[PDB]
Amino acid sequence: ANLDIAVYWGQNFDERSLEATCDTGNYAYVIIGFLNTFGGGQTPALDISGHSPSGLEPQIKHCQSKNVKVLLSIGGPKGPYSLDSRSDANDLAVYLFNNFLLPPGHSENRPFGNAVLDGIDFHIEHGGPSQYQLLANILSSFRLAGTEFALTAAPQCVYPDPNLGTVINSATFDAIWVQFYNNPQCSYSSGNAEALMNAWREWSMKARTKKVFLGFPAHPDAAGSGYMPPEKVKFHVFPAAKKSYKFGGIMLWDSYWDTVSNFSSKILGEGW
Repeated sequence: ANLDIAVYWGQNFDERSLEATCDTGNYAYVIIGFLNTFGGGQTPALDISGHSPSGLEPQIKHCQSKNVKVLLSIGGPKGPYSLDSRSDANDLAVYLFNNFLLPPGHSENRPFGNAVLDGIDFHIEHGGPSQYQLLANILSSFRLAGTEFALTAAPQCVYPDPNLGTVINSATFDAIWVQFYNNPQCSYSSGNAEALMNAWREWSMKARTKKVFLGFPAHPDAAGSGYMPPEKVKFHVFPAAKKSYKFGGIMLWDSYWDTVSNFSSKILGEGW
């Protein structure tokens, strides 16, 4: 099928390194997670499971030299993040732009050193719409001013998504990876993909984006529910998902678990 696979990285101190992840050759996008503290009077902080942020500079550059796009994900499954005021949204946009999306400015400092990331992933899991639209408006404005980067989003599988639905409706995202997991109403279950197929059909028809990816857990321990073996993804989902002009590929939660299960290796034949 010549499949693009996006994977989340950064969820365990003991995981395969960012550079070894890129060297597998299995992934088109690596999404580092997460900037999970911001808003409501806090300064921004990363929780990337104890990995050294400065130590990532050369690994990110290596990934990019092998044509792997590297994004930073904001929010995440847990964290004291919120964006309730217009001032929060402006502050966070300006911070992401200066520290991750532009070349170095020689005096204030950056998390990942002189690395320049390929975009920002909105993994907003609570708070509601809030000012996320304003945040996306401002980042989009920067994109139009010369800084070339992607904006992506990771909604849950019920359409419309309660946290990002209105932002997705603005068409601002270049790609979206729907999490087809942790909700039995819209993900695989019982050897019964009916709920999954119906949600895919809605998302692929209604989401205002050029590319929609299907997000799956890489291993049964990786999510509470929704694990679908790779043979069944290939046999059941691909023939239908390929009838869609919006089909982008799949996303896997997450690198740590994919190392263990070799899920991506199986989906691709072997992926070397």
